[PDB]
Amino acid sequence: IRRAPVLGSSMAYRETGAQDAPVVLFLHGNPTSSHIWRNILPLVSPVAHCIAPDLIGFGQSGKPDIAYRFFDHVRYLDAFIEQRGVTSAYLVAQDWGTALAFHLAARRPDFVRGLAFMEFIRPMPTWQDFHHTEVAEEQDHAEAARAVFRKFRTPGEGEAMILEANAFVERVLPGGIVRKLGDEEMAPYRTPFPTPESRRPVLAFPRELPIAGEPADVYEALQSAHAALAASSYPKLLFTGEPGALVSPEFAERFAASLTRCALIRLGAGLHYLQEDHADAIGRSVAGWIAGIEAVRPHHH
Amino acid sequence: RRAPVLGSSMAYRETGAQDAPVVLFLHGNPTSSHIWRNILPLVSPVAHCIAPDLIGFGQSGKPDIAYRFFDHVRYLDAFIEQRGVTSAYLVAQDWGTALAFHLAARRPDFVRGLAFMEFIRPMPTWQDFHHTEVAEEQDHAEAARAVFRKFRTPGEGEAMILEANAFVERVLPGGIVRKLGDEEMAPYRTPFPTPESRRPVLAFPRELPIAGEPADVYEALQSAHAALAASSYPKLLFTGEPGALVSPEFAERFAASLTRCALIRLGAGLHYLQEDHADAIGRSVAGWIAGIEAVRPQHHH
Ligand SMILES: [Cl-]
Ligand SMILES: [Cl-]
Repeated sequence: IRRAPVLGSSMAYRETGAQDAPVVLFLHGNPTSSHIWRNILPLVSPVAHCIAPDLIGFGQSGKPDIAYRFFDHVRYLDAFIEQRGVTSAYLVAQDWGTALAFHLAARRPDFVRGLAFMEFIRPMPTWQDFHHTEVAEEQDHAEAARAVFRKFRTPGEGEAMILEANAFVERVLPGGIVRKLGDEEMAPYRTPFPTPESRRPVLAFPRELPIAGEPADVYEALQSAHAALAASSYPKLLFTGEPGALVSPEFAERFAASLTRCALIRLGAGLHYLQEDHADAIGRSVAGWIAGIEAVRPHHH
Repeated sequence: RRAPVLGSSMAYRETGAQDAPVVLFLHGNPTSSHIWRNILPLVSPVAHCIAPDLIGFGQSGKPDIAYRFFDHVRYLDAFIEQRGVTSAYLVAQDWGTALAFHLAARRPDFVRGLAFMEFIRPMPTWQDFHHTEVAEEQDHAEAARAVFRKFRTPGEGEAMILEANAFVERVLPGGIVRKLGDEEMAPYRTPFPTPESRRPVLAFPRELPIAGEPADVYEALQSAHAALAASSYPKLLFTGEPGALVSPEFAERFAASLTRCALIRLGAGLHYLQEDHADAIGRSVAGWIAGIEAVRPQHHH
């Protein structure tokens, strides 16, 4: 684990691959860290310089006294990119990582060599757009998801659940993984969050989710980023699980077909944290895709 | 499925959208489209996959022909014509690769890309069959040479391949690291119920281009290799440890010497890499096709 000084604090990151290969930036979301990519990085490192940062307040990153809003993560990630001297990269992202990737691509399209993504954030006009699905057998699950996230966004209740009980780490995370993680696999997800204070960024994130116009700044930024994504022509790779969570199989198919140059990769049984159930498949998919793109569109005295 | 071809028929497997790029999967000795069964569904989301059974193999017809390499060329060409395929990616192993190289040599605009593994090349000497510099491998290499010399000897090959069914019962499982379930192994046996039915299995090792003989095939495959060396379409070479016809060291050097040839190093594996690495191969190929397709070409007086 390496450490980059960023805005008076620091961001931890993992790095692998040759310095002269294309950069791939791996972006985690809530409540994870670069730890979620641990079994994916070794499969991509043969073809790319892989960099996987821990978002500020997550993993082994610093814990500065900020609110940890989406726009805070934006600023810290931009400072990290500059600190590392990265001038362009492929982006691989899940959860809030996708929002960061979409917003980066909206501001700096020339930066983006390609975007591989899954279980992404989009503006959600109604609560039925959170965990959207029309499949009858999924309706109870979708309602339960909506109910818990409504509670996370409720004053008092969110604090009790996420800060006191650590429910995002202890319940939501395993709840989005089909297999049961080994204890040694689970431990590094827990270690960043020993106290209610330390859990502040974890509570911040669901309160940033763009639902029914609020918070308006995130909602509008993600509308703008999704419009940019829709018009974009850079290579895109969307992964889909069955049933998934934020992205249903039906929606993934429709969303991918509606973009330009977006392939859809089918992972099979999966929920929100697809990396933990499909590390090998995701890693090999991304490595092949980069090899393909670079084939066609790429020391002496 | 089944296509009438040259007065006989060839069976084939097919999946994927009719308007997607075509991918042709080419098996060799003594297999069939069966060997691709766990790979096809992984590529189907990005491509129209077609996997034929070579004449005299799998569920294809069993005409009274010699089943020389040039016979297989003729029937594969006629299959491609009958299916109305005008260009394709190729995915190949064993004799499938020789067919692929020869196809690409004669029709340089047909091939969209070539993914290959455990391929056939002109072998100036017997030491180039199962070539390896690794000391721990010498005894295995010599044992492969010894048995293939016998297959190629008139009289001897007949007893081993036709009567004892050695290529199906021994060589095939001998090139797979894991042990196939009875249900996986059965479709490999069913094409070959009798000594007469095994004629094509005996013909193939007698076609191997070794020490300049048979010289007609040797010359065709030399020309195919020269065309491959100069080719500019994207390529993807898979290797196993230690492999059989392709050593890790040979593969790495060969891939670097070509134009646009990516290498993927799969891990423990012998000749029939598909059976030990189906998921890795399918995911890699699907991603690689998606990548190449993603970067295809997008005011006046
Ligand atoms: Cl969240
Ligand atoms: Cl053979």
